[PDB]
Amino acid sequence: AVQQNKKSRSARDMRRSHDALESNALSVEKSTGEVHLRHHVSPDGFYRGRKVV
Amino acid sequence: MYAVIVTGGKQHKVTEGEFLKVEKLDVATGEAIDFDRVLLVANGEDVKIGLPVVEGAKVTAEVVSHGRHDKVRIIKFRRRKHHMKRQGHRQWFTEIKITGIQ
Amino acid sequence: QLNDLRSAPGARREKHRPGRGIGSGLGKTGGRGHKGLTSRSGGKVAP
Amino acid sequence: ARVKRGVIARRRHKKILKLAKGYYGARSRVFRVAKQAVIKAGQYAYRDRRQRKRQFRALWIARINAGARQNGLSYSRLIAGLKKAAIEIDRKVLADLAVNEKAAFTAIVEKAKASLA
Amino acid sequence: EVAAKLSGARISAQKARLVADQIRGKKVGEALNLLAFSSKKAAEIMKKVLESAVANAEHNEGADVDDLKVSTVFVNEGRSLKRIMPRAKGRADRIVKRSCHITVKVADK
Amino acid sequence: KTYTAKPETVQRDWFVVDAAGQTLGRLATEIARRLRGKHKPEYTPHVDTGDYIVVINAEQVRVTGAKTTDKMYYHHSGFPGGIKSINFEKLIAKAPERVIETAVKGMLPKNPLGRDMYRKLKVYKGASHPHTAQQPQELKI
RNA sequence: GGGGAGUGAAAUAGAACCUGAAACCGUAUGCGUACAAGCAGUGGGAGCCUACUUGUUAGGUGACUGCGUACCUUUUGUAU
RNA sequence: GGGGCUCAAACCACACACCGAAGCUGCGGGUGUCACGUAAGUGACGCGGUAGAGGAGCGUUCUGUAAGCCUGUGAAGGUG
Repeated sequence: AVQQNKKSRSARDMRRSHDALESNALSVEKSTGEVHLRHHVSPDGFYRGRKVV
Repeated sequence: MYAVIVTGGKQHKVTEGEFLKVEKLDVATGEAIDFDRVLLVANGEDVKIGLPVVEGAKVTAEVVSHGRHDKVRIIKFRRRKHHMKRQGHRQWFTEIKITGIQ
Repeated sequence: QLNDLRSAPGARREKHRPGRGIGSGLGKTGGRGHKGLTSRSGGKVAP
Repeated sequence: ARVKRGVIARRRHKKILKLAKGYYGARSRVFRVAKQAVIKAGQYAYRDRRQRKRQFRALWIARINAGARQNGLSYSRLIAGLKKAAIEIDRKVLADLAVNEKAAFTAIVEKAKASLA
Repeated sequence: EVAAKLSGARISAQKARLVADQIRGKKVGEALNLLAFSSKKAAEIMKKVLESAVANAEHNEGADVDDLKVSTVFVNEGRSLKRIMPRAKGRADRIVKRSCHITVKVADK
Repeated sequence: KTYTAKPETVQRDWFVVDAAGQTLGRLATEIARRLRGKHKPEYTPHVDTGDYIVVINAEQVRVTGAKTTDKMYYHHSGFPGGIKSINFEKLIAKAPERVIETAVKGMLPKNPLGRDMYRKLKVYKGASHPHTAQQPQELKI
């Protein structure tokens, strides 16, 4: 089951009009002052004003 | 103030200061031409139209240039019959400036 | 001059070539027609 | 005398691709599709130097029809009355006077009604 | 306006323009936060390229990092690598291992 | 060059047609003529130089002969078997303005211009219309 | 792998190195595109945007609209 | 063909007007043939086309012209 015509630029790009990205769930610790994911331990091991690791 | 004059086998709505491209009439650059073939002359609410032709009205013009306008291409093609043919054309004009309406 | 001399009008001819384009008069067949013997290579009828 | 044909093939393809620019997709950028689109544009342009003279005439006739019916006359009665008279005035400048110079067009339709056709 | 370029990144261009579309026009610290927490490979690569562009602006000019804005990101295509995958019934198919060129262009406008 | 009407400086008027015993298609042809703008010397075929037409008594419109019990109106719903019909009089009982709209719609072009001209036709049901602010004047009295 | 600095007449001659086309893939700017049905053009044509210097111009888009079923080859005949 | 049409927008007559083609005419060009013309020079009839015949050209590379001419104050190529 193949195409009978190659697809154009336009329809190729309209297909991929949906596959753009997001990850905006960042936040800053009040204690240390660094960015980390929401609800996640910091890359320097802090979580809600406390070192955990 | 306007007039309808027959120049090149076709007529032109023509006012008292206009530039106008016309089929190539045979008179050199800068000279004067008259059009004693007016079809109407109107001035405000005083419009007089041609009996066939408004008698006693002439339009004076000055020949500005003899150019050729803007090549058109002619393509003649028969599908699947080994026939293809091309031609260029540039039609001659004469630009005239209308100098007087009477 | 070698720069100046040519032959008589009508003494040489252009040697028109078959098979060079469809606006030349001899495109796509070269004067041979269509299918059959005398359009093939070696398409000769014996004397 | 071997002659390498890649420098003339390029200029002939540039000429065809320049004539094809503004077209959709491969119609403007690959040669075997641009060539057909240029030939087709040429056929349509030949045909439409004729249909231009057909289409403008119908628009003039429709505007003269609309202007004459405002003065109580048809197109066809107007064209008949302008030849019981002698006007030699065409559909182009009558449509121009229909839009722009409406009193002059009213004078023309009254001289057609004056010839009672 | 200062560039940094990676000529030949072992990700393909279509995969890298996804992350390239995601930092364009942003502030540099915002962009570094986005790239440092993204789930992808192109963000590791493009974060290293953005670090290089910023440090080029710091060392070859006098711009502060706070002033900088990532102004032009574009991913071109690099040279592919042409390899064989053996398939069934004797048939061989060509793998292209695509590469790409990442340019980050930081500026203070 | 000839005049072209241009959609910024087109003049439009509002008109009330009283369909109180008019033949359907002989009413519709003057309505469609005025929606395209054929009655104006500024007729240009690619711009709508028409007028807004209000039609008020659109259940007093009248078909001649036996077209009242006859004259089916069809529409296919898209599903198999889904052809659907209604005659003149049950449509003039159900939705009376739909008669004088599908008559005028079929006589307009099948264009986005024909849609734009159809948007200027405002047919209604009773003897009144909600358009006293646009001040329409009566035609074909 | 780059950003500089140096060499060089030239490094967008930096070693995959003279020139560096087309296919193909991008980024930027302008304009048009989310009520509209088909060989994607062509005739008409508003609007907008740039250069000019202004106008009865030049370039770019082209809303809307009339007409419009590619090319080849084979055939009595192909949008087929 | 659709909308729709019923003292018709159908039918049978008759009348007058109009639209309608690349048909004709007007206006401006180009070309073939023929006849005229101290060769300017006009006229007249033409000018859809497949296979095919005939006529006249463009461009590419090489050689002569050329130990010439052009060209680093910039060749060929490439792109406007």
